[PDB]
Amino acid sequence: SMQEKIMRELHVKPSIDPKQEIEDRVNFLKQYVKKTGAKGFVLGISGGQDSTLAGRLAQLAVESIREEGGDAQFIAVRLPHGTQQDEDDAQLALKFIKPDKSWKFDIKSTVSAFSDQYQQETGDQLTDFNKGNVKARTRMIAQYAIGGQEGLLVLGTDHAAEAVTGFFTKYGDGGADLLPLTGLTKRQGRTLLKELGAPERLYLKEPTADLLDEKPQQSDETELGISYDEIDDYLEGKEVSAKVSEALEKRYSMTEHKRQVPASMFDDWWK
Amino acid sequence: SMQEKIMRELHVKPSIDPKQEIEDRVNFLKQYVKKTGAKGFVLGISGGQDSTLAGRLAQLAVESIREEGGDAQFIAVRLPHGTQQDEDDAQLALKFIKPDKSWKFDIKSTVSAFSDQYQQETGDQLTDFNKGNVKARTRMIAQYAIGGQEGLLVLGTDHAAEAVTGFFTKYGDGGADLLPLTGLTKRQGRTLLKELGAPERLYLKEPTADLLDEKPQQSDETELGISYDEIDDYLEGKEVSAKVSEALEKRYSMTEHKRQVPASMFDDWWK
Ligand SMILES: Nc1ncnc2c1ncn2[C@@H]1O[C@H](COP(=O)(O)OC(O)C2=CCCN([C@@H]3O[C@H](COP(=O)(O)OP(=O)(O)OC[C@H]4O[C@@H](n5cnc6c(N)ncnc65)[C@H](O)[C@@H]4O)[C@@H](O)[C@H]3O)C2)[C@@H](O)[C@H]1O
Ligand SMILES: Nc1ncnc2c1ncn2[C@@H]1O[C@H](COP(=O)(O)O[C@@H](O)C2=CCCN([C@@H]3O[C@H](COP(=O)(O)OP(=O)(O)OC[C@H]4O[C@@H](n5cnc6c(N)ncnc65)[C@H](O)[C@@H]4O)[C@@H](O)[C@H]3O)C2)[C@@H](O)[C@H]1O
Ligand SMILES: [Mg+2]
Ligand SMILES: [Mg+2]
Ligand SMILES: [Mg+2]
Ligand SMILES: [Mg+2]
Ligand SMILES: [Mg+2]
Repeated sequence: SMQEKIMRELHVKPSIDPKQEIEDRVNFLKQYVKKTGAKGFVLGISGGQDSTLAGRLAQLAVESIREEGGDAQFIAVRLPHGTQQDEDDAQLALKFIKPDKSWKFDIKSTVSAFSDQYQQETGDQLTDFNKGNVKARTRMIAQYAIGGQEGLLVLGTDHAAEAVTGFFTKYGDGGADLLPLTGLTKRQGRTLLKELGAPERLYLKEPTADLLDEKPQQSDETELGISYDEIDDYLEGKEVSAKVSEALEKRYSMTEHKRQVPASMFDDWWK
Repeated sequence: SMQEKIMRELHVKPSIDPKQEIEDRVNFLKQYVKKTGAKGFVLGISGGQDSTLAGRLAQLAVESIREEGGDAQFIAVRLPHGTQQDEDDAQLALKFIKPDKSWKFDIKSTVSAFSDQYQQETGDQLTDFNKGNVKARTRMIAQYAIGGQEGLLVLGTDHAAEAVTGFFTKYGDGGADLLPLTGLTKRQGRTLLKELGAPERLYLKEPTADLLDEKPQQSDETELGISYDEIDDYLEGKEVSAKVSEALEKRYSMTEHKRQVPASMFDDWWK
């Protein structure tokens, strides 16, 4: 079925061993640093589940490298746009991750400069939606600037429950160097956080991209019209209602471009 | 040999028919955009060879779509950082391209806001090299904002002679939706642009990324330490010095991450 195909392509298991998943994903981070001579990692810590998980895995990886006599560091970075309404949760995430370094970059003045220039040049105010994608891409710029200045790789938090819907900004939070969470469903990420001892508030809250000025903290499920339990059931190979398979297979097909390098005439996937 | 592998991976031909390259690449643009249902294309026009070529191909594609009774448009956009020293060549490129629409977005206030915030937040001056990548990524943001507002796809200008060296900013000018120039060597692209009727001032224009404040208009060759005709010889399967081949093969491996989606543990290309 298409469901089986999507599961295979997104690397999803129906059942996991959380300890082994953690080992595999920390080992990946370590191996990628060994092979490339990298100095460590940078990651935006939002106060949401995914960045909490990826941040703790990163911290464990750099600690393990150092325990082996090597050199590595992790910079966690707060990236509010002005006042972030769930700053408290982001601080709690930092308290749990216990990163080597905890930095901050408020993206609002950059986003405002851009938005104001856009109207000055075109006569048009950006739509809230398009401004939201400017925010996500500005966060990419901020992380790549810290990584470039400090000699580090940019982690991304994409996982299977965002990949299937294409629920990320292309060259925004989609723009990263390496991905410790690939293949995990949303529920599976919660299981890994539990194994790691995370505070439950960080995985009980609603997932949100929090990109819109007019609809702040909008839940992903509100935007998508599909819940993470539906997504996860699909991705874990459960026998789900036909409405879920219809919705997800359409979104997956429509967003393939986000999961491929830019298309050329030599590629066949898009035809 | 590794040369054969790279030539194949980058879709390079040893010999081309310039007129049919033009036909094929225009047709790619037509076929792709129609598949997506997008209204057309946006592209940053720097004055340089690659964007002049890709821009003219785009304009031909949209004109062909309209000739067959469809709807399509091309927005060419100037993206200076303040005063661009070779603005005159960019204006000449626009004159040659004859784009449907001609827009401008000056990135300087955005880049200055970012840079000033970086120093405020970190206590660290953003360095010229890292600021240059901020400029390239701000250009990406600008093109995606126009594209999102106007319903267009973002063209990229990557070609084999930049691809092999990774001579583009990751998620800057590398960030695009589709690539009409894939597989062309530098001199092959020049042949297309000449066949399209461009003046020598455009098709023999010295390549530059022009990203640095301390070294404006630096030529690519100054930065790379190798010239485009050596790169082109390698890519086209000619004999080159051990000097050239060792250097290009090492750089190709070191920059594979720029030619792949973000790495996960399920990928092996980095090993
Ligand atoms: N004024 C304009 N007006 C309108 N439009 C335009 C203008 N200017 C440009 N345009 C448009 O843009 C295109 C492109 O123009 P073009 O061809 O002239 O530009 C160019 O030539 C051009 C464009 C931009 C840049 N360049 C060069 O690239 C290098 C960047 O590498 P780099 O400086 O080192 O920076 P990077 O961020 O790309 O890569 C390093 C980062 O990568 C990650 N990393 C590293 N190793 C690694 C790994 N092993 N695994 C995983 N990740 C890893 C880390 O995060 C790390 O920090 C450095 O050498 C630069 O000088 C070139 C044109 O065709 C136009 O369309
Ligand atoms: N406050 C913070 N502090 C610190 N760190 C962070 C913060 N916030 C986030 N972070 C960090 O970021 C990550 C991610 O966080 P996360 O998981 O909560 O965010 C999120 O959930 C999140 C983040 C960003 C976005 N979302 C959603 O994606 C959609 C994007 O619109 P979209 O319309 O899908 O926009 P797009 O540009 O991504 O895609 C459209 C463009 O694609 C092109 N195109 C289209 N068709 C097509 C084709 N067939 N072929 C080729 N190209 C094609 C065209 O150019 C077209 O314009 C839209 O629905 C958005 O709401 C979600 C976190 O984990 C953190 O690491
Ligand atoms: Mg997320
Ligand atoms: Mg979130
Ligand atoms: Mg170029
Ligand atoms: Mg300092
Ligand atoms: Mg140039």
